[PDB]
Amino acid sequence: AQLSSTASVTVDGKDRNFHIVTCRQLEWRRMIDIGADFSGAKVAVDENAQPPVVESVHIQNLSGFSGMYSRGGSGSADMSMTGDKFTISGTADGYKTDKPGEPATATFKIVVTC
Amino acid sequence: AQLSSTASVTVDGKDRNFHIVTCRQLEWRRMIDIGADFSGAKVAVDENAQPPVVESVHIQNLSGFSGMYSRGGSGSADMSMTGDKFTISGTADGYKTDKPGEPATATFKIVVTC
Ligand code: NA
Repeated sequence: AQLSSTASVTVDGKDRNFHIVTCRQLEWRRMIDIGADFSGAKVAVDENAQPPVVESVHIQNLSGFSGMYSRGGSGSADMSMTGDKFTISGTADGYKTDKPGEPATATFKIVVTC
Repeated sequence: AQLSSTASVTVDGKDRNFHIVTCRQLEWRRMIDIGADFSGAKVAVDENAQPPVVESVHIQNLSGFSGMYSRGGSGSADMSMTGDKFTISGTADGYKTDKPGEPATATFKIVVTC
């Protein structure tokens, strides 16, 4: 997540590294897409808020977890910048791939450089 | 959604009826929680958009399916309002709980009144 267009995503202590990262500016949000639709993470950031605010986090089939966070809903997501590097950390409700019929709330940390 | 605080959720043709519905608003965003965390659906709508758009849907252990939709990418959703009644249609990616580990897409219809 130090090299450009790379990311690491940790979910309940399990990591995935990505070389596939695309950031877009869909006003007024910065959209960070890590991985693929099938397996990856999508983060929407409001960069014009001070401090910047995470509007949503969708983790899909990543480290055995899928989860969904929306600002105003259950869970949380906080962000910080280290130079170009975003860190987005929080909790998200969803389900573990092993047990899709049971609820899971996982702690996540996304480190990503566009 | 015939009467207030009710919902019907159909996933790949299999319907569940709910009398447990909670709705919340954070500025532009309307959040609709149907059922329970163990078996239910959570919807985030952006009402600032004209017309309103579905931001995300998290279906949990409902009609034998758990899965996610978020705006962007291959999976999509559409919605309309008729008076107090929301109708939301789309696809979600997740798992049929009969077959854990086998990625599955499902067509959903949510009709809900807060
Ligand atoms: Na999508």
